[PDB]
Amino acid sequence: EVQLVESGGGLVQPGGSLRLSCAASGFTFSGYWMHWVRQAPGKGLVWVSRVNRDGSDADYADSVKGRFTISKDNAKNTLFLQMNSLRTEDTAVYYCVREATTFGVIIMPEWYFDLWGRGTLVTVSSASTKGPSVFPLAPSSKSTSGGTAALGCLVKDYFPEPVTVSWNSGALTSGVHTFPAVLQSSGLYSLSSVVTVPSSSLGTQTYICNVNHKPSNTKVDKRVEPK
Amino acid sequence: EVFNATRFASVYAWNRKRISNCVADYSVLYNSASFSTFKCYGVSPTKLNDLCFTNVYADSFVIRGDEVRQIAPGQTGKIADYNYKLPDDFTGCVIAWNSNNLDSKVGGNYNYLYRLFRKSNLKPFERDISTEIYQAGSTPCNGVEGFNCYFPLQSYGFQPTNGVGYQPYRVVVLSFELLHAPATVCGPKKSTNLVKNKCVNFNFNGLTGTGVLTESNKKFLPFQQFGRDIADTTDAVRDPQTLEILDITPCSFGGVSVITPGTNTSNQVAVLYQDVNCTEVP
Amino acid sequence: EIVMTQSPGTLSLSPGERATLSCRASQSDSSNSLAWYQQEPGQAPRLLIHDASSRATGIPDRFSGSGSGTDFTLIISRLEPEDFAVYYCQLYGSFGQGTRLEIKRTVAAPSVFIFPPSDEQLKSGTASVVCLLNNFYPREAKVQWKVDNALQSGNSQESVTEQDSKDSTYSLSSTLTLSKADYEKHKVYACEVTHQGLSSPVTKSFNRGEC
Amino acid sequence: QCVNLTTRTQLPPAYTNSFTRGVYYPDKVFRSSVLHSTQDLFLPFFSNVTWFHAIHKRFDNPVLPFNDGVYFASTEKSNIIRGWIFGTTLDSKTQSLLIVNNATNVVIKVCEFQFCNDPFLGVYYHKNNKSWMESEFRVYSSANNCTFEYVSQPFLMDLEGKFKNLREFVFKNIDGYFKIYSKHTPINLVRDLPQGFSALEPLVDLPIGINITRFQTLLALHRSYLTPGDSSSGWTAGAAAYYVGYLQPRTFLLKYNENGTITDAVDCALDPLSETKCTLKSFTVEKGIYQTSNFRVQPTESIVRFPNITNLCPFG
Ligand SMILES: *[C@@H]1O[C@H](CO[C@@H]2O[C@@H](C)[C@@H](O)[C@@H](O)[C@@H]2O)[C@@H](O[C@@H]2O[C@H](CO)[C@@H](O[C@@H]3O[C@H](CO)[C@@H](O)[C@H](O)[C@@H]3O)[C@H](O)[C@H]2NC(C)=O)[C@H](O)[C@H]1NC(C)=O
Ligand SMILES: *[C@@H]1O[C@H](CO)[C@@H](O[C@@H]2O[C@H](CO)[C@@H](O)[C@H](O)[C@H]2NC(C)=O)[C@H](O)[C@H]1NC(C)=O
Ligand SMILES: *[C@@H]1O[C@H](CO)[C@@H](O)[C@H](O)[C@H]1NC(C)=O
Ligand SMILES: *[C@@H]1O[C@H](CO)[C@@H](O)[C@H](O)[C@H]1NC(C)=O
Ligand SMILES: *[C@@H]1O[C@H](CO)[C@@H](O)[C@H](O)[C@H]1NC(C)=O
Ligand SMILES: *[C@@H]1O[C@H](CO)[C@@H](O)[C@H](O)[C@H]1NC(C)=O
Ligand SMILES: *[C@@H]1O[C@H](CO)[C@@H](O)[C@H](O)[C@H]1NC(C)=O
Ligand SMILES: *[C@@H]1O[C@H](CO)[C@@H](O)[C@H](O)[C@H]1NC(C)=O
Ligand SMILES: *[C@@H]1O[C@H](CO)[C@@H](O)[C@H](O)[C@H]1NC(C)=O
Ligand SMILES: *[C@@H]1O[C@H](CO)[C@@H](O)[C@H](O)[C@H]1NC(C)=O
Repeated sequence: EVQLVESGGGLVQPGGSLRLSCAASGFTFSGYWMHWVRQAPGKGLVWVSRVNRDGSDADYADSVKGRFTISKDNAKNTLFLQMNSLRTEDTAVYYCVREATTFGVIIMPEWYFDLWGRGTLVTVSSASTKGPSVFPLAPSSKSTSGGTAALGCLVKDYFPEPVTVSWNSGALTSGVHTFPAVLQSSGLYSLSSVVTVPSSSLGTQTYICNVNHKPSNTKVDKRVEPK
Repeated sequence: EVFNATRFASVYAWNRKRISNCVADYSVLYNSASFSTFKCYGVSPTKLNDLCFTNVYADSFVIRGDEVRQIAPGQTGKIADYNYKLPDDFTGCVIAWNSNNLDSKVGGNYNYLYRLFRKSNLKPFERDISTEIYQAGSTPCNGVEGFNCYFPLQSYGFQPTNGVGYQPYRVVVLSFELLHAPATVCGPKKSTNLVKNKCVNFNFNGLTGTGVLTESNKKFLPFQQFGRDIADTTDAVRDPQTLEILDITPCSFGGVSVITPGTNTSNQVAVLYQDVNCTEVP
Repeated sequence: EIVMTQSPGTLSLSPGERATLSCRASQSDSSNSLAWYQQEPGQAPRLLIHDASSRATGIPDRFSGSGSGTDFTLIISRLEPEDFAVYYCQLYGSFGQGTRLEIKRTVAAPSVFIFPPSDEQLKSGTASVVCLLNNFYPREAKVQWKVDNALQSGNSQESVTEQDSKDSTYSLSSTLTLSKADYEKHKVYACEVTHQGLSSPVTKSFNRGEC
Repeated sequence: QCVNLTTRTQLPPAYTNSFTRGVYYPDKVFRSSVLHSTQDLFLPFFSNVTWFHAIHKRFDNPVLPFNDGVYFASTEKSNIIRGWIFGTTLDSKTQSLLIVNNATNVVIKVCEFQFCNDPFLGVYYHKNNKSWMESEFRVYSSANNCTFEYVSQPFLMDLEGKFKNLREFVFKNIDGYFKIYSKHTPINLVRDLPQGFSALEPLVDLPIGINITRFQTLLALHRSYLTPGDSSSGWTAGAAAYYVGYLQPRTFLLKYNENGTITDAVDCALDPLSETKCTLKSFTVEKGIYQTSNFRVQPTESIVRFPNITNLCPFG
């Protein structure tokens, strides 16, 4: 079918440079005007730039003027966005979107996007990759209420891109609460993933938490003690 | 190739492209509804698809909405007197359409420029480019910056969101030459389905006539278009779309004779159709 | 240049009752050029309505709205459990902040648990105390820390979670981080939670050093 | 690059009788078993045709005046004759027609070329690969203000270096149209044009539209390994022969067979028998006396006799 594949992105120190690419397949890429947009984590979509059919005229936004360049070759069939002197407020996920061309007597772009490609996350920060630190969060007496309870784990100092979590090799969910990570001082992402399981069940089956860390491949498993 | 393009030259340095040796279909352009201004001088828009011409001059530029009427014969103004001038008897058409969402830059667009001051009047179809700084007062200019020395060039500053009179419009002017010369550009000619074995008019590449067209056994050389008889009479034509030889036979005709005895003997009469098969009589 | 302000900021509605979403444009010269979008938090925005009047392919007949002038209003005929998303408006050169639609439910009493730092945390050099509000609705409250019987702010971080689909409830987790040298001076650490659906604000005190 | 090189021998040009050659279809009208008389610009039968040589050394390609209509013939096998250039000044001031049949392309451009005074081509035959490739393109220095462009689909050519094929061309520029009539025929004799009759079919009608008053023929060089001198006096090539005739307003009788091809022709103002055949509209005339034309003594001088008065009229 018709899809747009984003390439590039990832960690980069502020003030650096980066290249983003959008490969296209299934449609005549030369004849359609192209657009680039972005979405900050938890925020609305922010437009970035345009490009013509040949790829010479652009109207880079006020937030992205002077340091963003967009290029569109017709033969190689891909779209480029090069960024220089990146600043911290530009941490976002970039999408590349087409512009509806009527193909008539005049191409006449309609200033509308019809297809959204699968974008990539770009992060700018002064920190460096480090292993997350874990410790179980098991309620003790006078802290657990009723037969049912909640059992989980807090991860700290996890700088890189968000990590996924599982329990017992993902054999049960019991209503998993995702708890998306939050940014704190000195560039740290932290999340507390907790599954509601009654406290009167530990002792017959082992409870194992798995922090499936993909970026640096530091897979860690932790054992929770009922205290 | 020239008007789908995304680049339009500045008005004072407008782009002129010659058009020749092809067929031009203006009716399809006129029927399409995506342009907001169309007017012609010396010809009506409905008839261009039936005329032949020797050369077409295509002028392309971008001007603001409140200035579109400047491109007209017998007009005065900044554009008509400093940038682009056409004669009073200009024969052609001026077309203009909305390109606000394609030729604007934030904070005013300076990629497009026009001439504000010039020392003399502009002749029709006269293009000038200069950079000597204009002089307007008692201070040296034309190479030196002083008091009230201003460049004889100014920018529209096409902002992305302006009024309809300031938005950039793409204006294309087609200039026509009725000079006595072999025509190169003409409206497309149309053909209909061929019909044979009937008395029907025909217009074969300008050879007009009436008759019956039949499949023939003659063998033209591969450059001849139609044949003739001994007495210089058209008798065969090569079809321009099938390269097929068609014999032309004049439609059956003849005299009508009324054979009758005396009116006093009887009123019964007989009719003789000379050289006519009885099947074609009714 | 154009600003698209969407009103209301957050609309709460029952799974069946309808509503409308209004948008105000700073400069109303769009001439009915507008687009609407519905984006779930975990996947890309989907197109809903073009030219603010017509609907695209695959959009149900329920999505149908019309607007003119600066006030562009989009109407939704009925409701289904899919509106847990953010609605975005689109002009050619601007976007809206987004409006979230939430399924209504009866007020729920939050349950807050305080977890102190562990020994593995104790030797690292930074102490974190975490407060977890669980099974709480609706999404409006304030959490306060009492260190040495004295309130403070500007030092803790609060995190919120998207509402669940099985029972329509969320959770909030807040962590206070400090150095061990400051942590050892104080002995009592309390969490106060305030909620308009609670008869009285809920206080929970913790003693340092466990037992 | 413009190169002016002349190392050829000096000798007066030769002449030949054109014979029954140079008859072209005056129109695209098909006629079968019909004798038709036409009045157009034809080459007279047994005319005085000019003979030019390109033997190895002769490279005679003079700047001949282009009268109304030009007949052209070429007998060769090395294909050194390539194309023709037409114009009035042969300079950048005036538009000029240019036709070149080079190694792989047949190009026709009418442009205001800045022609070198000695235009030609050149082919290098490298022994590394035993191939002939045109390394020299020296006809004009600039190509500006081009008006009419026409390129045929490219056709590769052997370009051998050395008289078995005859290429006959008729160039007639009237009413703003330049008409080319061509006929390719196998020729066995290698020294002179055959006596056999041939009909030249129309080839291409280019609406060029200029005064054409001096045409020149473009040739090519085949320097492979026999020239040790510089590229201003040393060259080598094969043998070529081309003839040039002029067209005149003539009345002709054309015979069409049942297939529609012209098999015979008669020049009316050639001899009394031919004029009689034209009058009778037949190729064979019976015994007898036939009145054909009127003999009139033409005036030799002009005399004017006015009164010897010289005083000017009082128009002042
Ligand atoms: C209009 O008048 C002019 C000028 O005539 C002269 O000035 C008048 C004011 C009176 O004083 C006249 O008597 C006087 O001639 C006439 O033009 C003149 O045309 C004549 C005839 O072609 C010229 O004479 C010739 O000119 C040159 C030398 O210049 C030589 O060919 C001859 O040697 C001969 O002199 C004469 O020069 C010319 N006058 C001037 C001043 O150039 C004109 O003819 C008259 N209009 C008509 C319709 O007759
Ligand atoms: C067509 O162009 C030719 C080439 O110059 C013109 O022929 C010359 O005309 C001048 C006029 O002063 C004569 O002196 C020359 O003798 C002419 N040359 C020849 C070879 O006869 C010709 O006049 C032009 N015709 C038109 C109508 O412009
Ligand atoms: C175009 O011309 C060719 C040659 O006459 C003819 O075969 C063909 O049908 C024409 N195309 C049409 C009539 O659509
Ligand atoms: C017709 O017939 C009658 C009777 O035969 C004859 O007398 C009369 O003259 C005829 N009429 C004419 C006009 O000849
Ligand atoms: C009349 O037409 C028929 C059918 O084509 C033909 O056979 C016949 O010879 C024709 N008659 C004459 C008298 O020509
Ligand atoms: C052809 O011209 C040459 C010029 O030398 C002359 O000798 C010959 O007699 C001419 N033939 C004619 C005029 O028939
Ligand atoms: C064939 O066309 C090319 C490309 O336009 C042109 O440069 C060339 O002159 C032509 N061929 C030859 C053999 O000169
Ligand atoms: C071709 O046009 C230019 C300007 O477009 C003109 O000045 C010139 O005279 C023309 N070229 C030549 C070679 O005369
Ligand atoms: C006429 O053409 C035919 C083929 O149609 C051929 O057999 C015949 O020989 C030709 N006639 C003449 C006189 O050349
Ligand atoms: C001039 O005319 C007179 C009167 O007729 C005449 O006698 C005289 O011979 C003529 N002079 C000349 C030179 O013709």
